[PDB]
Amino acid sequence: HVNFYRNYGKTFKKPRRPYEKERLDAELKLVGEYGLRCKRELWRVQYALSRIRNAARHLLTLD
Amino acid sequence: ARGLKKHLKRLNAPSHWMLDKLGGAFAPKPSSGPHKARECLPLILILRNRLKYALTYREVQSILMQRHIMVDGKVRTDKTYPAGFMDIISIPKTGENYRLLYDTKGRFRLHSVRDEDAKFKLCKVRSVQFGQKGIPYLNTYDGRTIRYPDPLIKANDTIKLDLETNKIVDFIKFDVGNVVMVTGGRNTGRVGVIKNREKHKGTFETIHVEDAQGHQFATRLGNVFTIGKGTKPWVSLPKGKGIKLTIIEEQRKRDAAAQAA
Amino acid sequence: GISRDSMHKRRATGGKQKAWRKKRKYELGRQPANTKLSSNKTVRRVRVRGGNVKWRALRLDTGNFSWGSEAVTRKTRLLDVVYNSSNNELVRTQTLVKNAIVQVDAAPFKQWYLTHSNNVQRKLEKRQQGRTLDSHIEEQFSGGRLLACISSRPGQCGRADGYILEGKELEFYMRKLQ
Amino acid sequence: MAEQTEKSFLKQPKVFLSTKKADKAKRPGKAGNRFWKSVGLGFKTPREAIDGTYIDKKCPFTGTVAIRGRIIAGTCHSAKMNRTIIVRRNYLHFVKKYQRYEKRHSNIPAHISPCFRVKEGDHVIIGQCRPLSKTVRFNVLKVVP
RNA sequence: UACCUGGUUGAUCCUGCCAGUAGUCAUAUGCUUGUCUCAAAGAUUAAGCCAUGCAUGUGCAAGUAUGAACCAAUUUGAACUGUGAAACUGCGAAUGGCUCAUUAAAUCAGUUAUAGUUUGUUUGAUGGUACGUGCUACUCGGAUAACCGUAGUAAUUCUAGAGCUAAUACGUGCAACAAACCCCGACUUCUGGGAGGGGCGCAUUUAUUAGAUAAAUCCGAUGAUUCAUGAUAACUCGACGGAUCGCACGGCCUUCGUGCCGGCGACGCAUCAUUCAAAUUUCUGCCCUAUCAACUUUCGAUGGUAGGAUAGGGGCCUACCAUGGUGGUGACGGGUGACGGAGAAUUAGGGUUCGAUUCCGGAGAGGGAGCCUGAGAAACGGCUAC
RNA sequence: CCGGCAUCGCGCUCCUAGCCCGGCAUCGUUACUUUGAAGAAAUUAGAGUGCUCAAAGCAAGCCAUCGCUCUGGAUACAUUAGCAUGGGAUAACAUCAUAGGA
RNA sequence: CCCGUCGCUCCUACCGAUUGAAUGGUCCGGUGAAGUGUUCGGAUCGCGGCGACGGACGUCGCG
Ligand SMILES: [Mg+2]
Ligand SMILES: [Mg+2]
Ligand SMILES: [Mg+2]
Ligand SMILES: [Mg+2]
Ligand SMILES: [Mg+2]
Ligand SMILES: [Mg+2]
Ligand SMILES: [Mg+2]
Ligand SMILES: [Mg+2]
Ligand SMILES: [Mg+2]
Ligand SMILES: [Mg+2]
Ligand SMILES: [Mg+2]
Ligand SMILES: [Mg+2]
Ligand SMILES: [Mg+2]
Ligand SMILES: [Mg+2]
Repeated sequence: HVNFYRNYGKTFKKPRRPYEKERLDAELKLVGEYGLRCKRELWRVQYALSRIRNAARHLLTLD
Repeated sequence: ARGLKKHLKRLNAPSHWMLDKLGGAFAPKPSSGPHKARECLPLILILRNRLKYALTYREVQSILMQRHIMVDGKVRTDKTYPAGFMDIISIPKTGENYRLLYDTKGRFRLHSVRDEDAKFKLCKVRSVQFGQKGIPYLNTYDGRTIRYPDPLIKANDTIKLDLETNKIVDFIKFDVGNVVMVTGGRNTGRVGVIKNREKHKGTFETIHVEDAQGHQFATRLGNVFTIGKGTKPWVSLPKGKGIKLTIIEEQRKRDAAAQAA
Repeated sequence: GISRDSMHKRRATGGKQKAWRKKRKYELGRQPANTKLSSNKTVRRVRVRGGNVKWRALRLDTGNFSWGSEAVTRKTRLLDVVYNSSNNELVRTQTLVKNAIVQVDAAPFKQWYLTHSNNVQRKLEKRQQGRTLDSHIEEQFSGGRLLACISSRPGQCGRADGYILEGKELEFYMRKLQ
Repeated sequence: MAEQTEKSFLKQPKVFLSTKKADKAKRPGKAGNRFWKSVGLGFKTPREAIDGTYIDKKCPFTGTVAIRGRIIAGTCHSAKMNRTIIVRRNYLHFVKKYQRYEKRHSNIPAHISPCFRVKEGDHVIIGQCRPLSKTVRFNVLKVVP
């Protein structure tokens, strides 16, 4: 059964610590200021950013 | 399995066919012929895929049953026929002629040639030895067996073979100082010049080659195919004259070509 | 049936070997032919791998035998088997296999050696310059037969072919027949 | 002679002993001469094989076996069989988690042509041939005591 | 994100676990569920059992059509024309699909080998002699389906008997030289000669022989061969060496006679090479267990010789002989709710756990076992037996 | 960073062999390290590309978006074992007192 | 603060006379279906010689 070979992936990840006030308020600041619908929109931006930062850090490690 | 396998699943097809992984469950499965089916390019891909002369499986069959396509001088109506390196594909109805040659990335390309340079091919000799009644004959690496060769042609050499008369017309003696185009491994496609050959008793012989733009590399004997005598090659080269380049070189090529457009 | 796989064998360590497979046809053997030496010749064909044929000879009477030093090969009859180095009971059963020792009528050889006007004698005399014919062969001739060794596989090619013993080999088998 | 110790007369294939017009310089295995061959891969045919009287179908230099494949080197471990030895290969196997090594070994049966003499614990060089018995697929080519 | 927090005390600092906190291409279950794209889905327990339907058949100009037809329709020689159903012949059904039971140096992966073999088919090359006392080819068989018709049995692509008729079915059977070389050998002259005239394609099997140095007219290959290959003597109750089929016409007379020819194709026989592969095979690598330390060996366990068998190597098997072979570097045994790998989840790094499942390899078709057909099966949408 | 020599650099007939001249092969083995070859795809990483975004996919983009042009379909990782190449510090194993040495 | 015996309620495992029971495999001994190879056999079926005999017949030609 072809079409089983189509890839797919995860775009965000939940926070390790569920209820911390500092992160909760910092995240709500952004969810309000930029008019986002829920935390998932913020977390996928964070996840994409972490990807590009890991790439950058790896390249910076080399010579 | 209790016998020969007749299907080739698409993920198992050769990588240089560039078949897309969702375009079906099966791949053409080249029939037996003069090339080893992992280094060939069947007619289905030549017509449907590259030349876009047909859109489907059955259209290729409709083309072939009409005796248009000609491979190396004969009309081949088999649809999974294993055309290979240095073959000629000719469509007289359109009067168009192609030599199958590698590109630097290791993939077959149909290099257009003229009608003068389509009556001949080059072929590398597998071996020479005697046959029934002491007659000498030579083996090529694409099935052809020629009897009564020139008594100088030894194994691993190259021969020019006219398709009209079907006999030899010239040959190149495999040795240091000749141009060679690599047909296997990561270096396939790269042309070069034999600079060194080191023997190893009981293993494969290795060849050391130097490109015209200076880059030096190496392969093993079975993957080297001489093209010409001296530095000049006897046959046409494709879009890049068999010169490999780094990824940064082609990045520069794209951005530099992005300022004139 | 009879099989040629290694599965039933014990490992070199002596550990027993579990069955992970059934018996495959490309692994088969057949029962032997034990070609008897008898008058009523019978050679029966076998269909084997690749569509090919082997000729299982069940009963043979004549053979082709070469006399090496004289460079002549002639058809003759087999009179008996006298020694087999593998098993004596093969001799008792008059069974033909490769490397068995047989006695041979030898008359076609004798009549060849009877050969070898003016130009004919100027050739008999060209020969007889190198006539040696060591006495061991001569005595057998006067007896009427020659000791011979089979050099073909009767159950494989359906024939009994061989050579006559000479020199070291001849004398060795002679002292063993004592 | 010394060789003929078995229930059948043992001889080299394709050498005609009772030849008529013999010679001492035709070629190995022509005109009655004993047959010998050079194995290749830089090994030298022992003199004791050249002018030998033994008959060994499995010998690399006078028998019918060809040497091709791998060339292992080891130390002799057992010489209590007829014309066959067990050799030990000692080697280091890497243990990846601990980044360290451990000593491992393998026992290889190899056929020993009568042209050599081996004690226990001599350096041996063996080369691969076709299966000669249930466990033997190698032939001794060099012995350094 | 290379992270911790609650809980032993009157209070303290620790050890240390318990609980929390996050993920899962991880299964189930609960409550809920509006749109778009995406796509796993009777693996786990029972490789337990199966009603019913379907999953493998097939026709080109080019094997065989008066057996009965459709469609032309004959001017009633000549065609069953043009198109065919059925049926013989051929081919295929050994691929694919499903599953993961058995299986722990086994499979399997990377890496080797065949100078140890088979290979329908594709592709390239190649092919004399069949008897004629080798003096340029030497004749045509019967019998069976579709049909037609008499039946049995409750029954089945269960079956008997009779009348017809084909071949690319089946069975016979013409053969291309100098014979090139080899052995005989009446006579000639004396032989180093000439020699009249009888026996020698391609396979099979055996034997003998050739297949060349080294610096002061040797000449194919490999790292390596008694190699490729050639000569010679014989052998075989020889698988073989075209009694086949399509259109196209189109030069020219020797009886001007389908006249002498001559083409482009289809199918088929044999050999080599190639391709499509397989089978064996080398080295290294696998989880837990010592409350599993000896195991194998009469009866093959390790090796040797000669055979038999196989496509081929090999204790694969037989006869005879020797006493070996593995083991604390873990043999042998046991567990696995264990097919191996590519890979999966989590991952600072190092690691831990998983891998029935779509790709590769293996294995099986209720359990064992044996086979026929065939290039290929120990086949199960084949057979035989339990 | 390195080649090429020279100090008080055990040799060459044979392969490469400068215009008498560098840079020659067997008469101790390995581990280690360097470079290369040969390593299936899919997966992973990653280059390119506006499926409207994304998860994806391997496409597509320009022409006068007119009798077609330019094309792409990279690259990398791949422990251990096996093959080859340079190095010879570190560490193994073998070993000049019978001179049986060159 | 705290230990143990004895008594009560629940749970878990252990030993155990009983040749306890069930179950699968393995080894040795025996019986052995069916196929494959072989030795005979020979229903009938083919030049149906022939004597040149009158569709038969048997001596048959070997398959
Ligand atoms: Mg399958
Ligand atoms: Mg195909
Ligand atoms: Mg951590
Ligand atoms: Mg306390
Ligand atoms: Mg408290
Ligand atoms: Mg916890
Ligand atoms: Mg043996
Ligand atoms: Mg043997
Ligand atoms: Mg299992
Ligand atoms: Mg399971
Ligand atoms: Mg599979
Ligand atoms: Mg099966
Ligand atoms: Mg079932
Ligand atoms: Mg079955």
